[PDB]
Amino acid sequence: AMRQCAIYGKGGIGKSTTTQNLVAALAEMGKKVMIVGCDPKADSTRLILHSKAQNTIMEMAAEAGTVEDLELEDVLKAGYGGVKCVESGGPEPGVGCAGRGVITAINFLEEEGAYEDDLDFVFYDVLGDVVCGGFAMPIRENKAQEIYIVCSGEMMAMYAANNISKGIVKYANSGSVRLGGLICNSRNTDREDELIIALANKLGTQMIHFVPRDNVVQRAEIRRMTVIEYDPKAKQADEYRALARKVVDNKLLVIPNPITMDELEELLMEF
Amino acid sequence: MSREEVESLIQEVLEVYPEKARKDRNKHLAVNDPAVTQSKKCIISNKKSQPGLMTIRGCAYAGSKGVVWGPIKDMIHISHGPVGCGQYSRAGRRNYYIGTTGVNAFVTMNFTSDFQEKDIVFGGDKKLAKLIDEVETLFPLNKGISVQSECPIGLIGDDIESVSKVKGAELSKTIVPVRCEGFRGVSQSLGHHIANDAVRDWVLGKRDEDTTFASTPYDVAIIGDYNIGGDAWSSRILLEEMGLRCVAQWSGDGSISEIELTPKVKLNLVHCYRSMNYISRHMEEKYGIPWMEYNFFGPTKTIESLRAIAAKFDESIQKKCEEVIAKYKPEWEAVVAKYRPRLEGKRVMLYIGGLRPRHVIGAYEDLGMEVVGTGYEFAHNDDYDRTMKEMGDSTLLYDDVTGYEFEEFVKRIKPDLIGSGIKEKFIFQKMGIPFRQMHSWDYSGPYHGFDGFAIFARDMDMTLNNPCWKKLQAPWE
Amino acid sequence: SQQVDKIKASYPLFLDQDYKDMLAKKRDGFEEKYPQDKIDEVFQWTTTKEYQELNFQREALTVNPAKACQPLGAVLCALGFEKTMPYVHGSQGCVAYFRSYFNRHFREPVSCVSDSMTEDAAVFGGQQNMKDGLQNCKATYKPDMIAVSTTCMAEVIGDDLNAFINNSKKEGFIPDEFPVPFAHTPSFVGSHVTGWDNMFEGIARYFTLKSMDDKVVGSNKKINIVPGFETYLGNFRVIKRMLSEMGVGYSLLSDPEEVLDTPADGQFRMYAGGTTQEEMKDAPNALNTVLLQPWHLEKTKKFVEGTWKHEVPKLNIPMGLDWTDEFLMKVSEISGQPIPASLTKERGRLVDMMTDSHTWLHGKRFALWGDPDFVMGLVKFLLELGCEPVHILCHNGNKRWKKAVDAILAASPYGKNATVYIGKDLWHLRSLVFTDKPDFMIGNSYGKFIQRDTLHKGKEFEVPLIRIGFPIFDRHHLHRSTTLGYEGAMQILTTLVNSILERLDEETRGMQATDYNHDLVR
Amino acid sequence: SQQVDKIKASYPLFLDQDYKDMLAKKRDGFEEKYPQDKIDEVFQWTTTKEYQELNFQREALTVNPAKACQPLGAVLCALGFEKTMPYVHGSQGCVAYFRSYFNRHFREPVSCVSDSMTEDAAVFGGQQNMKDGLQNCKATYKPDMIAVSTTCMAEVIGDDLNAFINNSKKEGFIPDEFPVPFAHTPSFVGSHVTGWDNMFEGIARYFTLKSMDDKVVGSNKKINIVPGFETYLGNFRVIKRMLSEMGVGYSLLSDPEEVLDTPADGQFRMYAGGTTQEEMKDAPNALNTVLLQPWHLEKTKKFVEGTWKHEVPKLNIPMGLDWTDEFLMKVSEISGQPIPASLTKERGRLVDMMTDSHTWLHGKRFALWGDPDFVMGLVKFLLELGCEPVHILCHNGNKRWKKAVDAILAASPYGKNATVYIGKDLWHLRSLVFTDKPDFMIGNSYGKFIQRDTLHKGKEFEVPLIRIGFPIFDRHHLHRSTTLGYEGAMQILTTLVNSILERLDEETRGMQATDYNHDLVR
Ligand SMILES: Nc1ncnc2c1ncn2[C@@H]1O[C@H](COP(=O)(O)OP(=O)(O)CP(=O)(O)O)[C@@H](O)[C@H]1O
Ligand code: ICS
Ligand code: CLF
Ligand code: CLF
Ligand code: SF4
Ligand SMILES: [Fe+3]
Ligand SMILES: [Fe+3]
Ligand SMILES: [Mg+2]
Repeated sequence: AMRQCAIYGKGGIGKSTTTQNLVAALAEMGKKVMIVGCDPKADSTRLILHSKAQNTIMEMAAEAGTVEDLELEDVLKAGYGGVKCVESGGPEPGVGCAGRGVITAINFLEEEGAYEDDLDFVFYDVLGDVVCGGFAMPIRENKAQEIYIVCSGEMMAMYAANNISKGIVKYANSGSVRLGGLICNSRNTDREDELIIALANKLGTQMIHFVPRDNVVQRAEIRRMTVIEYDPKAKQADEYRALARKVVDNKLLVIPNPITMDELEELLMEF
Repeated sequence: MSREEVESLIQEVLEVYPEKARKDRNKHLAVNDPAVTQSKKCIISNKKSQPGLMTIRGCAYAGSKGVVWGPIKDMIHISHGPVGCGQYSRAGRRNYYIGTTGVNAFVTMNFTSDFQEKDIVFGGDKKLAKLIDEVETLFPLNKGISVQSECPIGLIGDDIESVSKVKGAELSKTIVPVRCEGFRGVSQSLGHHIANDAVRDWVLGKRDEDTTFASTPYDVAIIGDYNIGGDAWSSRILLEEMGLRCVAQWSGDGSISEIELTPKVKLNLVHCYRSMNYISRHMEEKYGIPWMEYNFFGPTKTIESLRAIAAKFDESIQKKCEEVIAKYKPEWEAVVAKYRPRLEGKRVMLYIGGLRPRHVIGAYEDLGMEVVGTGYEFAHNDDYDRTMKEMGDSTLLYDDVTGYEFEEFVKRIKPDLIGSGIKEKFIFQKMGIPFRQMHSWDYSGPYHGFDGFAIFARDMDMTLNNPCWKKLQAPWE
Repeated sequence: SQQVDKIKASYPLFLDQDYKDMLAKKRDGFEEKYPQDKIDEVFQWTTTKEYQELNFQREALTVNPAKACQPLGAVLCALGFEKTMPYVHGSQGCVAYFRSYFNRHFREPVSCVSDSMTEDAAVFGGQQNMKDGLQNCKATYKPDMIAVSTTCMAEVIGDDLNAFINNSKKEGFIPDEFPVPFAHTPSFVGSHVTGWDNMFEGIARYFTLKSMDDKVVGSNKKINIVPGFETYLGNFRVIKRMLSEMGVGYSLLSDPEEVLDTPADGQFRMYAGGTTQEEMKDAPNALNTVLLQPWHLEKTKKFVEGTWKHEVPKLNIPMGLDWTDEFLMKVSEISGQPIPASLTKERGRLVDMMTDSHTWLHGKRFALWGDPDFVMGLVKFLLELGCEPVHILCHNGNKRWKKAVDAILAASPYGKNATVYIGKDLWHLRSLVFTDKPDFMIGNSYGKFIQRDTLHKGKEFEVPLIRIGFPIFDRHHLHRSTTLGYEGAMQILTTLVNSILERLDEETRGMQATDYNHDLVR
Repeated sequence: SQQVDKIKASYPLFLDQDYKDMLAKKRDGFEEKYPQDKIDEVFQWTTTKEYQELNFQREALTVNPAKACQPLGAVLCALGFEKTMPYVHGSQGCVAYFRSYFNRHFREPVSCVSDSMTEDAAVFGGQQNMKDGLQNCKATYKPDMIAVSTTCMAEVIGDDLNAFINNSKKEGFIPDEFPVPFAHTPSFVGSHVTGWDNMFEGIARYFTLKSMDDKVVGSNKKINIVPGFETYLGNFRVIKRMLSEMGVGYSLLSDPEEVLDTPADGQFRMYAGGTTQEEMKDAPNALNTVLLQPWHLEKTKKFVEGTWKHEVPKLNIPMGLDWTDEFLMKVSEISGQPIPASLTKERGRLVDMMTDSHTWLHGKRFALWGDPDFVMGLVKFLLELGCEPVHILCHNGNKRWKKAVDAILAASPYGKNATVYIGKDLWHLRSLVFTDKPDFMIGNSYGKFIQRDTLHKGKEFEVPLIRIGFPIFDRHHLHRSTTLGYEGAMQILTTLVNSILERLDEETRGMQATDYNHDLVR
């Protein structure tokens, strides 16, 4: 009963940080977890590993010539709490095709039995600009069955939530992937929690947790750590454990009903 | 035969389709009226194919690499992308040439960048630069390079123009980047256009400020003859016997220097309008060179073409014209005397690309045969405009015909002979209908010109009257 | 000009003096051709070891490859199932080439459709093409099954076949129970044989993955046979013939033998024969599954072992004497049936032929190429015959396969002068047959240009091509031959020794010069 | 001299300069050879119409015959019966030749004995040789049957086989019931095919003549098949396969296919398979008897019609499409079994191949030779393919057969340039292929010297040999082929069209000269 989960949301909203801090907390509880970075800048596991160099699937493939010559233990590493980390990798900006890089990397993991071993969780950390089919590789059948969308009370971040939910629908109708909830990564806006709870209901999901804005998150990141590792007794660390507990016990999995850009404008005026 | 009946057949055949496809295909099938001058009133063409209906069409890469650029014999053409496209197209088209292959000519070879997954993900411009260095090392007598894009090149945004410019300057070589990724357009046709534009932009102007070529008033170029089984050679011999000088042929047996010299000619002779009218119009706009369509299929059209062409010049050429026509008259008359009695009254259906479906009709008629249905994979309405006056009243026209349609039409019209492509051939032979390949000439030809007519006539007779066609039914059935 | 009673086609028409004269004028006047002495000098250079070193330093350029792309193989796999339409999601240019390629080799109709994704489908995805395509194809050609693979444009943009197909069903474009198995077949991975493996595993998964619970290994008392990418009709036929001869119950999974060889009797048959859907659904109940071409059936093998729980035997392709022996003994072991007197006699007749022809075969040197299992079977049988493979090329081979073939070579004193090349092409092979000349090439029709090149150096340097493999376009009906089993070994042996004798007769046909050795009896 | 790592056999060893110089000195010193100019002039004269006239005026000289003598055919017929030893009464030199001749064609052992009549046996007759010969042969080689034919010396002196064999039994040299069928087989009458006819009729007579009273036509529900002189193993096999496919009970009378194809498994089998004595005894109870090669089975026909009272069908050899059709339909009528779907499909596959290959076959011109039935079957099939047989030669044909082949030619527009020659030899045929050049020859290995002669005039005059017939000595295992039925027609078609394409490739292999037409796809 391994649970596969994919994290999406507006560019810059805090997907990678939230994911890694969440996963640290899961591992702290005794859960066995793998993080799959699905972003060519390969920064999804930076805070879990932070010791020793990480090599990406695509980089290692290029060096070896093809993916077939690649071995799973060359690209799969364990960091804090025994969390297993792997990065798709991809080109530098403005060249090549990062989308295909993610397809190739997840196909490799599937073929090499990464999803054997008894993991409780797999998380795909995806980039904000889901510009093609490749970046939806994590929510195909036999991949993520639960999507968590990171948002905030800012307009751009709710429009992103809705628009991502739109993209989710063709996969949800055709398979078993489902929206698991919204994660509010706070931008200290007025009545943010009530407002995200409101957007959740229009979509038909829930706000699974409200994550406060706390600059300890950034201080941990500068040290290449999660808050869980950096300062295990910080208030914010407790927030992530709280988030992790909800995720563990969550059963709410729905198909999103995206709303009009008009309804969204209605929401934001009425608050 | 009978207009109401043909229209009945069309609607019957259309009954099998879902509504969306039915509505669309209806617009691509017509009963001919030779009176009609605007084919737009009668048939729609050059539109996207309906998904899943087994179109016979190819892609823009076929139209660019396979058709226009591929025949140029002293250049090396790179199929840029994965290994598939260049391999299926390797030496499948009989664009004949004279050269030392692998040394100064390269037509039958398959050069490719053989894209692997890392090339997709990380892009192929560095691989292409290195590939160009290796081409120069191993094929030093090549006289230019083309880069023919396959599908992935177009998606991932590789900058092949920049690579062509930088390596071109570094090696003092003409390198021609062609964006003929196969998902562009709807058929081979946009590939023609893209390829014409690449010639225009990267090759044709090279000698614009050079005056060292000594031109004469009888200089012409053959535009859009790809020398299938030697077709262009058996055309070129007639033009030169008529006293004209053929400075270039585009692009069958063609060389890059012929292309560069083409702006110096007095008249462009266009055989394939579809594939080369673009550069023909360009040359009239930039160089002032007029162009004219001609037809060298069969004696009636060849004779008519020779006189029309000769009237463009002076009395000396017109005298030589009539002397050429006199020379060949007993030859094609003997062909007609021998073969027309064997073929008289036989009925033919054609389906080909963008020219031959109308262009070969005259030749069939010179043998007393009747074309009762014709159509094109990728013609535009200016092609159908030229077709309707060439076809008989109440004949069937079909644009981008489906495998299903073509078979159903054939079952009802029951032609004596079908002329189409390799993907059609074996279907109809099994139905017991004599079939001639009218792209590859069934590894025969040439069919252009007087010498070509004799072979055309021989081939139609050999197949239509072959003893195999009487043997398809077991005696005990 | 033409004489009406002896009409000339292009050859020899253009050898006429007036055409020769006209061509000379065209060349000298307008082609700005390199002088002939320069051409001769460069040609001679391309035959040297110096050129060969430059040639083998290539890292980016491929010239005259000896492989094709994945969906070609997917299409051939799909054609082996009853009333199944191959369907390639993506660009239609691909399908025109796939069909043509196969038309030319089999000289038969090849039916396959596209959903004609254009530029706007590249940008917006091909979901609507799949919906309309499946409905259209089903209405028009009435297949019982549609087998979906992909072209490279649909693979770059990550069109999710699974999702697209299920949404077509959910939205009522095709019935929910209508079978639409699928496989992703990226042309920039592996080759045509990889596509066959992917398609097959996709079809196998589609019919068995959800219903394993009531399956019991061995309960239908048959052996499954998976042929892989196969373009000789005789090879499907000989396997069925030998198993029936043994009284072994079997199920050939992907069997295009009928649809690739329909009679010409007045009707076109779009479909014929093939593996049934019930055969696929019942396949896990077999005693075991045998893979005829294991070096490109690795995905299939993983699925069959891991999901059907069959103990797939470690068997080489059944080519030549030893490996056909091993195939029959393993089938005998699995099914409990003895090897019958008739097959034992067939074996002994192949051995007889080997003893009869060994003197002309001994020490003969070959270059050869093709797909990995085919090439290794040919290498193995050449060693059995006392021949010397010298240049072994497999453009789509891998490192593990190359080590396996080196080991086979090392096990025979006849393999001592042999080198195995992977990732190299027919322009590489060209250099090899100049710098280290063999007696013959064994390969497909692309080899004819190498023979042409070698003759131009000189008659004494010519290396004749023996056509065995795929594609063969320039002879007729060779696709009807056999390369597997004792029957295929007999056909190959006969082709080799008579290629040798044909060349010796040519070399000894010179009146009062070489014909002292133009023996009546050989 | 020899280099040990590259040893040269006669070719190319004698091309070394020191051997060339030695041969020049031998020629000039001692051979008093005609000047090369005179040799060239006479050679050229032998290719002319004036030479052809002189050639066809021959009434007494025969040069390079295309036939052999009766007892050869008697031996082959005898080999088709179970545990039967062919025995040729007369001179032993004959048997050494018969055995060697077949050894070389089949590449198999050929068992036959002589009773070694010497000069005193010529004068006193060979009765003692028969007595001792029969006893020795039976004791030593333990046949179940000895089938006796004759060499020409025993035919001149009138050795009475019947009396000599019966006295051998009366005097106790062999048991009275031991079967010893015989036939007189004079080499100076007819040819090897006549010897087959005579031997078969002798064996048929031996087992049935005295026991006709209890026989009832049709009571065993089988059809007898008499193959005649047949040297393709595939032809015995295809006839049996087709009858079994139809469910027709049959009896193949004279069946050497096992004994001419024993396995190499460590034991020599002097006998294998063959028609049983019980089958011959029971043969008059068949529904009917079909003769596969009626133009050399006339004596057999007379016996079977007159004594067995079978209404032997008037059928041509089952070669090509029409005559295989006619054969199947007659068998269907006689047996009451329908022609099954499988054979109907096979027919259509042949027709498909004819449609696929018709453009390269059309109008192609052939010279051919061989035995009467084979030649007429080949002519018939050539006409069906749209080919033009031009020179048809049957050295052992007769005036009735020639008129029948002329009728077949007249019935097709493709026969208009054909001439049929009987009583003429391969030196006659050589003139014909110079004066009226065909594109190919179809014939046996003796055709290679004609191809060599034509090449000597010039490459453009060369007429390549296509090997079909008997004997074939200079290629291996072609005796495994098939020429009868749809299967044989497919093999012949394939051979013809690929001979045509092979020659075209050769003619278009010239770099920058003829290779504009060196097409990948044909
Ligand atoms: N709860 C919180 N309080 C304060 N800062 C936070 C925070 N959560 C995330 N951040 C900061 O926000 C910045 C962006 O975080 P992150 O990299 O996780 O966003 P993202 O993953 O959505 C970027 P992309 O869209 O390119 O994939 C980081 O510097 C991080 O430390
Ligand atoms: S170029 Fe065109 S499909 Fe004009 S793409 Fe096609 S060698 Fe056809 S009817 Mo193949 S517009 Fe040429 C043609 Fe015609 S390849 Fe040839 S036969 S005259
Ligand atoms: S429309 Fe090429 S055949 Fe294709 S799956 Fe890609 S490698 Fe194979 Fe045209 S440019 Fe070519 S032929 Fe198609 S891919 Fe596109
Ligand atoms: S010992 Fe001649 S093979 Fe004979 S049956 Fe006569 S034709 Fe025939 Fe010697 S000389 Fe010759 S080979 Fe014999 S016959 Fe005598
Ligand atoms: S959008 Fe996605 S698929 Fe298209 S090229 Fe960019 S990365 Fe590749
Ligand atoms: Fe066919
Ligand atoms: Fe033998
Ligand atoms: Mg991120």
